[PDB]
Amino acid sequence: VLYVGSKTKEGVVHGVATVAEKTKEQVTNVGGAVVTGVTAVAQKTVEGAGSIAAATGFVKK
Amino acid sequence: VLYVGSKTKEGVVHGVATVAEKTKEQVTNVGGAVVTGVTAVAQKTVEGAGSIAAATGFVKK
Amino acid sequence: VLYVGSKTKEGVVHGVATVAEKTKEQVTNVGGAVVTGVTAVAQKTVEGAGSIAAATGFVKK
Amino acid sequence: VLYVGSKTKEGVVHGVATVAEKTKEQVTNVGGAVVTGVTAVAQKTVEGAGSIAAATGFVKK
Amino acid sequence: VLYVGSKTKEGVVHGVATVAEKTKEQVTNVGGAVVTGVTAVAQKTVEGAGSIAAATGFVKK
Amino acid sequence: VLYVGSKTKEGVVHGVATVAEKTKEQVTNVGGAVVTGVTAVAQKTVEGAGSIAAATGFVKK
Ligand SMILES: CNc1ccc(-c2nc3ccc(O)cc3s2)cc1
Ligand SMILES: CNc1ccc(-c2nc3ccc(O)cc3s2)cc1
Repeated sequence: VLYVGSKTKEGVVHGVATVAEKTKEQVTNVGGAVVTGVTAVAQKTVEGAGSIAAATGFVKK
Repeated sequence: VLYVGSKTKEGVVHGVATVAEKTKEQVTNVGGAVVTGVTAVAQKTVEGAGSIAAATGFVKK
Repeated sequence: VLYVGSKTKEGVVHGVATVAEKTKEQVTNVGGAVVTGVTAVAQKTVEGAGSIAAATGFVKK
Repeated sequence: VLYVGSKTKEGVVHGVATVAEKTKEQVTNVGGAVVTGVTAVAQKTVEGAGSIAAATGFVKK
Repeated sequence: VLYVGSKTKEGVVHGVATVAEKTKEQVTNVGGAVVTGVTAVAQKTVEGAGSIAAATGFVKK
Repeated sequence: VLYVGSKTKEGVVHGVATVAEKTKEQVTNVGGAVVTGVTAVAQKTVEGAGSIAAATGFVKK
């Protein structure tokens, strides 16, 4: 009943240096799902299902 | 009943330096889902399902 | 009953330097969904489903 | 007698991403020379003495 | 007599990502020479003495 | 007499990622020479004395 947050950090990314020399990149998706190339990403959920880089499947019923 | 937030951080990205030399990039999607190239992204949800870079599937019923 | 926020940050992006030298970029979508090239994006939801870069599927019923 | 330059590069800087978060910077020079903070600099000399960031001395005769 | 340069590179810097989080920087020079903080610098000399970041001395005669 | 350079590289720096978290930096020079903090530097000399980060001495005569 006296919660005290201070200087806290949650789902935090900082201080990222990145060099990506690539002569070629290619995704050839044929009918499917694909996720590629996530970098320096931060989420924070409450009462929820939190996905960052999901390759979810073809739901059939 | 005396919640105190201070200097808190949640779903936070900061201080990102990025160099991307690429002679070619290509996504050849044929009928499918694709997500590519997410960088320095921040979310924060409450009472919700939070996805960042999802490749969700073809819902069929 | 005495909530106190101060200097808080939520879904925040700051201090991003980005160089992207690319001789060619190409998305050849044929009938599908595609999301590409998200950079320095910030969201904040309450009582809602928050997606950032979703490749959602062809809902059929 | 048939010199051929092509796509050459000399004294060249390119593709530099830089983030500099600093809460304080200070140079307190008292009577002296100082050089600070050179970034992404390019020179090219011919028949000459080329200095980039020199702290040269008090010439006395 | 048939010199052929092609795609050559000389004194070249490229593709540098740098993050510098510093709570304090300070140079307290008292009567002397100082050089600090050179980053991503490129020179090219011909028939000359080339210095990049010299701390040269007090010439006396 | 048929010199052929091609795709050569000389005094070349490339593809450098650097993160420098420092709570304090300080140079307290009292009457002397100092060189500090050289990063990603490239030189190329011909018929000359080439110094990069010299701490040269007090020439007296
Ligand atoms: C399950 N994760 C979760 C996170 C956070 C919470 C709550 N945060 C607050 C803030 C103020 C207030 O008057 C009521 C509430 S309830 C509840 C659940
Ligand atoms: C000692 N380092 C050195 C480097 C280079 C050279 C020369 N480069 C060229 C280019 C063209 C030309 O007609 C004459 C010359 S001489 C000489 C000496």
